[PDB]
Amino acid sequence: YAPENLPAKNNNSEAFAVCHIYAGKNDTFIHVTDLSGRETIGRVSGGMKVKRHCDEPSAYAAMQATQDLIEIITDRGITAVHIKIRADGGTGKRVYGQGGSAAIRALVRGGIKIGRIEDSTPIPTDRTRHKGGRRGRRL
Amino acid sequence: TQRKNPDPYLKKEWYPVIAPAHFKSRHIGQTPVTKTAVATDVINHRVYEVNLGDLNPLNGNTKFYLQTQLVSDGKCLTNFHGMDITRHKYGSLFRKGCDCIDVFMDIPTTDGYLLRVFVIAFTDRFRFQRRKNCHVKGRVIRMMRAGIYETLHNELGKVSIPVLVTKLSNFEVNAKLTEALQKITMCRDVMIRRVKVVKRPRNTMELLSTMHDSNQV
Amino acid sequence: PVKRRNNGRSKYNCGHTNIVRCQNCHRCVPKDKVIKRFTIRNIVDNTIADDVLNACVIQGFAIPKLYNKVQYCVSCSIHNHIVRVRSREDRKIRTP
RNA sequence: GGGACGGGUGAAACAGGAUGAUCCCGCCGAGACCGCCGGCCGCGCAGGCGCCUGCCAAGACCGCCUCUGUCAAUCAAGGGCGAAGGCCGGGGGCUAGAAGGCGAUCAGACACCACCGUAUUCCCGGCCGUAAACGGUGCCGCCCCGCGGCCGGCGCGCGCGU
Ligand SMILES: CC[C@H]1CN2CCc3cc(OC)c(OC)cc3[C@@H]2C[C@@H]1C[C@H]1NCCc2cc(OC)c(OC)cc21
Ligand SMILES: [Mg+2]
Ligand SMILES: [Mg+2]
Ligand SMILES: [Mg+2]
Ligand SMILES: [Mg+2]
Ligand SMILES: [Mg+2]
Ligand SMILES: [Zn+2]
Repeated sequence: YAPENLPAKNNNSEAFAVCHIYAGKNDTFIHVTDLSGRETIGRVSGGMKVKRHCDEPSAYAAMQATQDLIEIITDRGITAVHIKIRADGGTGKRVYGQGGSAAIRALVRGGIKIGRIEDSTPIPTDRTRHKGGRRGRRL
Repeated sequence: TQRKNPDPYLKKEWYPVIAPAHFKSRHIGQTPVTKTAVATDVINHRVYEVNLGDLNPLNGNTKFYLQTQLVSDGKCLTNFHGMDITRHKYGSLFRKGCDCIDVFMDIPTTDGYLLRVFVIAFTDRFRFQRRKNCHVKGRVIRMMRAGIYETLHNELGKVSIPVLVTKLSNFEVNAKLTEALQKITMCRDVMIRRVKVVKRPRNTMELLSTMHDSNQV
Repeated sequence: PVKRRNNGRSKYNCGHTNIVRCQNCHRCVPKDKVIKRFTIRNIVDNTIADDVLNACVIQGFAIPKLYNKVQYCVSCSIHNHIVRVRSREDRKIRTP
């Protein structure tokens, strides 16, 4: 890449981005965007690093995807990120999967500085009816 | 079916983003865009979330929203667009045995902006109260709602966007709210939940020029 | 015969109460009969908190928490050991 | 914007993807709903009742050396209200979802699990008049060991605390 194709270097601050984590029960997404969400620098998922469908939310695949993302973004000149940890939400579980902690650790030990952290799970003040009926999943 | 494509990031360049003068730190960061084939217009409108503490190195649970209105000298200028609190603080605010009050009102401005502001209050426990629950009767509740409305009207009935942003950066509105309410009963947490912009004028140049490079202004 | 004086619920001075949904099976349950627990926990678990703080840049940054309310039905609470089946004499104890 | 899977499960497989899907951001539209506070709190004849603002009538209780003077209790016949589902005639059409279809599992599975989905669920006017409509205990009235909690109103005492 040419110098223009990378963030400008200035000692006053460091190149800060934003990382979005989707810690679902079936898959995990690690996504990097600028301060706004209108662009994208690196997008990886745990379904690329495994062959078994049930292992897509497994933490090991999360770590592999995360370190690949680290390689790409460090190539593109990004060192510090903010964290937006999210679950499925929307009349759902509202609890994280098991890939989130793996992603956090993998970022931390990939030489990626950490900024602020917040929860971005979509939650309502109301509720449309969820599936399952009034007797639930009877199995 | 799959095809390879050239790396997008060989035709990209970054631009800086600047904030108004109310804050000590004004460099928000940098934004990439794709080469004109026009960068200026595409990056004309973008909203950046900023934590208040980073703007003013109390301040760690509030964040602002800032939208670009003009690109000049290859750097983007922004003004106020919204204020909100973090989710963990809101979750912490709630405790059983208490009463909750949430009020929202519409407030115009001299510049033509119209804003909706959300206010949240909770009750607390008297120092030597026998009971453990801290609920209150109805007349008290209506008194508190009336006081909230009256104080908000008085301290924000007439205002300008720069003044509003300075007030939000400080906490004088919250201080006035609590002192007005505390004379009624024991309130616990009183503050502004968030601020929204309902409608604004199409053209905002003199306001950006005022907000930016205000320095002494 | 009657097993419990409360009929298995907390319903006093009313006829009907609003309903909720179990979080694991999505069954519909009355609000006064569902089992509720409030939890507070860290977003990052306790083993990596020190690493998170060292990698953080802000000074005095406090770890944000999670505030959630979990609601379970009778069948799912038992299956997940939320409550235990107790003895005849011990059914009258009401402490946590 | 970006470039290869995504969804779903105990595990899978049907439906989605180079017509660029999933993912991030912003905007637009319509219709439902009223959360954490929320409770051995409360209101209502019962069935039942939770967004902001305003309007209309109503009600039990408490306090009173205010008025009347037995005007009361309970009840065949008769009258009114009455969850959900259902029906008639008009509206509207996002979620879920009888019927129906499809993929798994099974000896079989037209069932449990996955996915698509009609009536219905929402509003107005009108029928139906049933529920584990349960405190499985009819209404009015008198006496009755002791301890404790909560709700509303009133009064007393003091060192003035809800
Ligand atoms: C005889 C039908 C049951 C057997 N099958 C196929 C094999 C299988 C394997 C599983 O992992 C070991 C499994 O997860 C528990 C389920 C099955 C199914 C399940 C069939 C029975 C089904 N209904 C009754 C009991 C039961 C209990 C279950 O545990 C929660 C379950 O998993 C969702 C399914 C079932
Ligand atoms: Mg079972
Ligand atoms: Mg029995
Ligand atoms: Mg009932
Ligand atoms: Mg009906
Ligand atoms: Mg009976
Ligand atoms: Zn459940």
